[PDB]
Amino acid sequence: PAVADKADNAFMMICTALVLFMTIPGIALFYGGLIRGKNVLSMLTQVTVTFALVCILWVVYGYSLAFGEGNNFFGNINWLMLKNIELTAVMGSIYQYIHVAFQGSFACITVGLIVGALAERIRFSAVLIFVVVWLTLSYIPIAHMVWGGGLLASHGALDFAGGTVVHINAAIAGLVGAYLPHNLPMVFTGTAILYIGWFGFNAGSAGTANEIAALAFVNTVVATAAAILGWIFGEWALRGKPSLLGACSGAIAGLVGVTPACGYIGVGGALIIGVVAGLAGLWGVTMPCDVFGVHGVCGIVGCIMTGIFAASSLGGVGFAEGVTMGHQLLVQLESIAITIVWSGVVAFIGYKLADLTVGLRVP
Amino acid sequence: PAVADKADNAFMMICTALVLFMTIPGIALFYGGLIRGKNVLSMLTQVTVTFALVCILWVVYGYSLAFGEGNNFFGNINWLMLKNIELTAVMGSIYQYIHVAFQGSFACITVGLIVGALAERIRFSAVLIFVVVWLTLSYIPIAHMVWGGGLLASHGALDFAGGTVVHINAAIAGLVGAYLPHNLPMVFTGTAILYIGWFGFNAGSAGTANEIAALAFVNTVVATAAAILGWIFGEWALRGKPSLLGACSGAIAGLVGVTPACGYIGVGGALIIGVVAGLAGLWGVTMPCDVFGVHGVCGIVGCIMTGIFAASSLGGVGFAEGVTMGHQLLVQLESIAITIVWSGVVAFIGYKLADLTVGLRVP
Amino acid sequence: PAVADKADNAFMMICTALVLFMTIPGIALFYGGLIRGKNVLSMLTQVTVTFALVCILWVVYGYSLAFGEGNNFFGNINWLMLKNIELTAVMGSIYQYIHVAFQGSFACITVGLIVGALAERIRFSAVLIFVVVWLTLSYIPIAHMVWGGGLLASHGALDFAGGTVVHINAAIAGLVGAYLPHNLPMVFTGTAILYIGWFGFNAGSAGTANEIAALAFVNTVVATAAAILGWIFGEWALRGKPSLLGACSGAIAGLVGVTPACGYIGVGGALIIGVVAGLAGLWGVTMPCDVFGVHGVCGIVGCIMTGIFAASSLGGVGFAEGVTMGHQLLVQLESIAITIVWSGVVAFIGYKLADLTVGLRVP
Repeated sequence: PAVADKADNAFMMICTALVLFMTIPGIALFYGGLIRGKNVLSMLTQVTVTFALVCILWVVYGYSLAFGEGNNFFGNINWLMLKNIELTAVMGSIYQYIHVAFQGSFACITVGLIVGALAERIRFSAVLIFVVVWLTLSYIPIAHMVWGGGLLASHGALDFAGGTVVHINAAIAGLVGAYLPHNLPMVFTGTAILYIGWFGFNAGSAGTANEIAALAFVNTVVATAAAILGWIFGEWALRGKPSLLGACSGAIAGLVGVTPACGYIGVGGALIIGVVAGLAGLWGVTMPCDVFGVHGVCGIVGCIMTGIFAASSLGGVGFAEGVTMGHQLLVQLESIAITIVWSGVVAFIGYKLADLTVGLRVP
Repeated sequence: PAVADKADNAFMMICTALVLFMTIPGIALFYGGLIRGKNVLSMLTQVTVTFALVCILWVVYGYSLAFGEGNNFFGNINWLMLKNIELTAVMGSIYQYIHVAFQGSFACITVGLIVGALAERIRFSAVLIFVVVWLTLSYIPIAHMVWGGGLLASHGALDFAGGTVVHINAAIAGLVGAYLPHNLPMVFTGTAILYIGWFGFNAGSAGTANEIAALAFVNTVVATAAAILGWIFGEWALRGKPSLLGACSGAIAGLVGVTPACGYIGVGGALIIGVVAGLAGLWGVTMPCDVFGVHGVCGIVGCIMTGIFAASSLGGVGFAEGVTMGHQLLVQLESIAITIVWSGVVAFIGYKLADLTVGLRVP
Repeated sequence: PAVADKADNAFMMICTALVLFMTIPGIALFYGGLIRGKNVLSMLTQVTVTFALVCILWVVYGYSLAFGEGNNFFGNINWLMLKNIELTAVMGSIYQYIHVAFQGSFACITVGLIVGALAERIRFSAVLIFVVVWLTLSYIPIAHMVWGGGLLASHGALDFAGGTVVHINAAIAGLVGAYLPHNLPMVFTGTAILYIGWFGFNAGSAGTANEIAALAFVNTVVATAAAILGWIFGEWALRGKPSLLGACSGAIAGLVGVTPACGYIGVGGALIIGVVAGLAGLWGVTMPCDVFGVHGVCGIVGCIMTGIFAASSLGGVGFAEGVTMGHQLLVQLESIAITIVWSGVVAFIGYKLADLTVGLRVP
């Protein structure tokens, strides 16, 4: 019977603290320097309070519905308040309680990405309602489908750290919301914290301190760097000079782009994904609320590119047995489509429910 | 003969860096955004210099007097400058040098909590004198009594990470001192850093990356979140709206409240402790220098509640053999009382000694 | 055949994230609060973009030329884009991919130290050219000589974490460059981040979570603290009062001074090195661009003092067999001299090449 490895326990608990650091204060500071000064305090309050709400919903029923055994779309309710999970229960090579915390940290950053961007224009009570609906009906089922043995995973979708679950999912929610910089040193500080916490996000997704964690770690350094250069070169070409916001945006583009691919590609693939993601991101914001321009566009680019660069011939870990690059590409596309529609429909429902109960537009 | 486990060494060294992060720059930034602008530089200087002083006193004789074998109140002087501690000496499952650093990091945050709050009104030289007296005669004996096999531990007091040693101890010292916000984004940043470093503080108190570290980790996420919501709801009820300072204060209330309990309670207990701590904290600051309103009140609440929620029937790890909830509650109360009086008497002595030598009131 | 230890993998990946944190955003924030307000954005852009460039040059050929087997001055080109390094290859007790990332993080901070200081006065394109020349012809050969089995290591030079490779190397480059505070809370924040990341820098240099990592960890806490006090006392004596910039400068002086010595000396030696480094640093800045006043002076002091305090009789780990303190001192001096000249000559070449291609002085 499975025994926890202390080295993996240690690594995963530290990785969880790093992911929590991405929201508190990472994302808050990032949006904080971008949005209008008069809306900063309110946004920081919303991100903090909704972060708390997510942590609680996660432990009450979130983890159970996302990672319990159920069907292709959701888990079960046998782990309410983590009941029936023995303190010494092991999941993979770490204590299950660590997996609960690590996974909860991902739900938090996903919600932070949406709330930080929409805080300016949405009523507080309407954001709490939306978070509850969307975490429950979109984040949870998609996490289950992708990482909880659901539909997408059962079809062999490759998404190491959340191009779909986190990025495209939050990007679409923010976009439906939108449809319905005074402090650049602060934006830089938030970007830097997002970057450092992201090593916990990407490398921790291996669930162990092995060679895959090491690969994902190096690929994160490489893709982020390649994207910064890619964005900056494009900015210099289109605008005549680079800018700090451009440099920070490029870093996020590469981080988002490498998210689904990091544990599956070679360093060469990471370099190519980073450059393409940096340029696509720039193209994106050209054609806050760039809660798609970057996260959506780069998330899609990253997910598609994972279906290419995971190939052995291109330095990746290799596709599963009996899977050609063509089949994998098709599965990546179907996963992106399902995520976009699922999140969009649920977000619409969430916003509409808030709008019908308390009103969306801030009074 | 005991052998160090590298996984535990790794976890404990990273946890120590996280605790050091709580002071430098966590607490400094927290008070920095709260106190008057004209006093910020001076306060940051005092926190930095006194942090250095504590690190040195700790290695010179602090660790030895707190953790050496002595009597019920203090250790010994056989570990001056860590003499007689072989580099390869193991304490528990890690190298003793790691335990020296981890424990020293706790002395630093405790002193940071007091200095950051009083810097505005106290003379520099008077704070150095006070720190020396209080670290030596209050922090050290209380650490010894609680974690160094002294009086309180010998009576079975439950205090996982320092409700008494750190929180009530610093709260009372700050209060005796008091008796004798221009930058809210900065307060938020300090709160966020305190939060992230606190995982090292609470989970590292297990001394190993096991299921107790995992439990303390999850309980920290849960209590902090429950307290944020608790404080915010109370604020909305009493004041009509939440505020950023309220959200940050709630987070600290839950973090302080869960400190003594984190490695002993179940997640349900963490949720209850967090809510009660958030509300008590709000009540507290209602009826800087809230270096009691929160740390004192929440520290007492947390310590008392540890005597309840540690029970097996309430999802805790269970009280020691032959100990009823009633007996445990009595021991918690006696530990709180002893800490309050011990710190108060020593703080009085420290402040008076400074006042008689250089004068307390800043010139 | 060598097997990776997961505890060491975990420790080294977290230590690498901590070193990356030193540059992004550590050094950027430090210089950010020091330089003129009108130059902050541009400097943050330069540090971010050059950080990206270093990460890419490192993976493309940097790691191979620095750590591949070659001659006394450089490695080889058999590891271009990390080709021929099996994902499961082990170096020491960790996966080689982790060593690539850890070592790359050191190249980044070294370049960050120079760029952050010179950004104000140097043209963007000229800094990119200089970085490429200097990383390639100075950082790489010196890293190889000291940590890649080259000339200095072959002569028994003691430099645990980079007094020569990082500190004196960057100090001289910045000085040749120079030859050719509006936000003190921000300087403090950057200092604090540099401090916390420095535990990854120093303790991670052991390459494993053992007693040497533990020793280096404690020595870092002690030297930093001793230097803060040393600088502050000197400042109080010369200037009548301490200052925040003085406190922060002292911390960096001790951190730099203990860099080459941390894994070789006893705590007493760390205390002595910290005090001497704090005072020397103060003397230094007395007789930004203090990219020598502190890093150069303290780096030299630290390197010389490592040749003294590594001795068993003074509490150190002991010199290698057949090596007297006299011989060691001579080797330390020769290593310092070689680094100063090598970096100076290459920096001159780098700046001149930029000056002849695009012009150095910002337009």
